[PDB]
Amino acid sequence: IQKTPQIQVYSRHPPENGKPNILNCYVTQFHPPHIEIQMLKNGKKIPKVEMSDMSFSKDWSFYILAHTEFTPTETDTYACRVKHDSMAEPKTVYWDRDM
Amino acid sequence: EQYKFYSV
Amino acid sequence: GPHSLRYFVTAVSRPGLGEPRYMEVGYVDDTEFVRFDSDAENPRYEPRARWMEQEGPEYWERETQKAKGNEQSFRVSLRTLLGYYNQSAGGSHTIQVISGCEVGSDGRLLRGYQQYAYDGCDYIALNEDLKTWTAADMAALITKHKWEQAGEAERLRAYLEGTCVEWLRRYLKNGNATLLRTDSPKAHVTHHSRPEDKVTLRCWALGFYPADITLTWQLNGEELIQDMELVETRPAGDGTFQKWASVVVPLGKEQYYTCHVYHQGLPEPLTLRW
Ligand SMILES: *[C@@H]1O[C@H](CO[C@@H]2O[C@@H](C)[C@@H](O)[C@@H](O)[C@@H]2O)[C@@H](O[C@@H]2O[C@H](CO)[C@@H](O)[C@H](O)[C@H]2NC(C)=O)[C@H](O)[C@H]1NC(C)=O
Ligand SMILES: *[C@@H]1O[C@H](CO)[C@@H](O)[C@H](O)[C@H]1NC(C)=O
Repeated sequence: IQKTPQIQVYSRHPPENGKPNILNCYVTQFHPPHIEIQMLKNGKKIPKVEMSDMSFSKDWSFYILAHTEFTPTETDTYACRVKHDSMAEPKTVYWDRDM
Repeated sequence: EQYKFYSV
Repeated sequence: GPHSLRYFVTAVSRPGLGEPRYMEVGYVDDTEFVRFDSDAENPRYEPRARWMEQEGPEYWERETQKAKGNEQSFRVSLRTLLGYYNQSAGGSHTIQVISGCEVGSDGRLLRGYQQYAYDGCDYIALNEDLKTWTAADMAALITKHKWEQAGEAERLRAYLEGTCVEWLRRYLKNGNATLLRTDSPKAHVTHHSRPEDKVTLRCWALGFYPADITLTWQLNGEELIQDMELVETRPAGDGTFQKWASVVVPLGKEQYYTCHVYHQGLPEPLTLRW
């Protein structure tokens, strides 16, 4: 049972430059459990990332959340880099504020 | 509270 | 409405890297409230929800001790399974368990359960009657026989009908302001171009609680359920949830599609257009 993780990046509130918000990276449907998750700001690792909401669905695949507080800027870019055995190299998914 | 497990 | 107390337990071996990593995460409904991670410096059961501050220091000591004992139990389970399945000790393996109970609005037991998985596949599960187990294979059958002779079903049933129900009632009481609340979803629609001369319409639902919700797209008053795309409801970092559902429609025909949002916090379902 080896399933590649789905990686979703989103903010708590619709983004507004200059206003405090929360950025989320939800990694789901993966197996085995071992995995590395990093949130980035302009290509650099964000230090105070909180890991939470760890669980698994009925098919036993794992789910986990990484989130941090942030204040969106027009040009700062954010992303979530994930490393899982189902992949040869780390996968970096960006925050798409227009989604 | 959590349950106290014993080996399989 | 109904409420639940659930524990997700994971034990993962890692040959050559030391002892297995052991984790326990507890939830009251869709809200995380306790956690244990053997990979912490000083492993201890810790609060994950504000209202758990109401439990005294003895609660934490008690649960911490229980967790350390469970960790050992699962470490032995991992080793035992290598024997049942006749597998090499050099590979990593995983044991998973969901354990919990659910009560009705009146605080009365509705159902109890506890199921195991080994490397992502059903291993053993307690039957609805809370009296017997059902094994997925011959390895689990051995476990079933051991547990039966040890009277484990009776011990587990007592926990599910007593301890589990009683603590869930207490948790709901202490954190009532958090667990019994209702946050109404705020919705909006985004629009995106497509090469094929049509557009993608995406309906967003934000800041809601509890997690259960329904998002649909309608045309001519009928649900397009089939041809739409969506993500599973997901946590947003502050105790609330969010979700989105999209549909691909013909350019110029956007106004003919409407998004419907049904939620406990929506007296009347929301209807949005682009
Ligand atoms: C949540 O319940 C409290 C009832 O007491 C609680 O008991 C503790 C175990 C813990 O859960 C704390 O929140 C409270 O101490 C409600 O507080 C009472 O509310 C009544 C109105 O029903 C009011 O007359 C009393 O003065 C309050 N009593 C105390 C001791 O504060 C609280 O209002 C509930 N909150 C929600 C959102 O339902
Ligand atoms: C266990 O597997 C090994 C191969 O790795 C094999 O030699 C041995 O016979 C197996 N034992 C049983 C009881 O199947």
